[PDB]
Amino acid sequence: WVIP
Amino acid sequence: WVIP
Amino acid sequence: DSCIQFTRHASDVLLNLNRLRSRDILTDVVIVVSREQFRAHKTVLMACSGLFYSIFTDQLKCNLSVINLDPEINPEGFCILLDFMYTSRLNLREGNIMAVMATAMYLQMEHVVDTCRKFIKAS
Amino acid sequence: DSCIQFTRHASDVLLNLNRLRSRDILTDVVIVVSREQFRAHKTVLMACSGLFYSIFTDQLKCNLSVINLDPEINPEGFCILLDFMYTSRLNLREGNIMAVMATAMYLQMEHVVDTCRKFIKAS
Ligand SMILES: CN(C)c1ncc(Cl)c(Nc2ccc3c(c2)CC(=O)N3)n1
Ligand SMILES: CN(C)c1ncc(Cl)c(Nc2ccc3c(c2)CC(=O)N3)n1
Ligand SMILES: [Cl-]
Ligand SMILES: [Cl-]
Repeated sequence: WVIP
Repeated sequence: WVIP
Repeated sequence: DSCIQFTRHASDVLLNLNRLRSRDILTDVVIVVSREQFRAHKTVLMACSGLFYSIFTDQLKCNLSVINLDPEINPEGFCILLDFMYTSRLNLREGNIMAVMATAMYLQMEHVVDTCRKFIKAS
Repeated sequence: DSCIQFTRHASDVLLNLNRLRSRDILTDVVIVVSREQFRAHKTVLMACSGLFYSIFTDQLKCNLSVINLDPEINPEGFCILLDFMYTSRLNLREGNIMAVMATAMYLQMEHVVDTCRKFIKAS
């Protein structure tokens, strides 16, 4: 999971 | 396009 | 093999499937959650959820145009997860995290359940 | 928004759609190319091809279970492109590049046409  |  | 690969292909496919959903093109099922109705593509639901994969591989349920979820399922939690299925983006907030995790456990969306558990453990 | 994103989601969705294709699950169309028949999902075909997008948004053609392509289309070229649609991988070789480019131009798959033009220019 990432900060888009 | 890339070499997978 | 000796294939070449287009990096953005999968993301572009998913973006177009979401465009078809927003315009209600070739949707073949309605998911009923309490009073709320959500139109979707059976194949996308199966590709994202262990529960829908089981439902639509069943010889009788594969032909149903309407699926009613357990009354315990929250419509907002389902809406956030349906949006994730079609975009890869999860709108996870303090006020919805419990409803999102419970819905993801019911839908059998292992990666969503994992990030909800981690975010709850941090708080 | 304040969304989080799962990097591998789109690729995982496409991998599962290809698993459904290989098992012939929820395929709703057969594409006829000369004598050869190819089963597929209308939504995936539309997401990948400008030609199929046009065909299946048409109020009459959206309901057809069989689509016949132009007799000039090579079945091998189509097979390679259908494989690309479901995997992001293109089996481009010296012996098939002309048939692949001609089929991609007919199917309106802009990124495939672009890499075929570049590979031909290099040789
Ligand atoms: C497991 N299998 C062969 C398979 N083939 C095709 C599809 Cl569409 C599919 N989808 C599915 C099954 C289980 C799970 C998911 C999708 C997501 C998840 O967390 N569990 N699973
Ligand atoms: C253009 N548009 C709004 C749109 N929405 C949904 C879909 Cl499924 C779609 N697909 C499509 C159209 C044109 C092209 C492609 C897919 C690939 C391409 O090279 N050209 N295009
Ligand atoms: Cl997931
Ligand atoms: Cl393309």
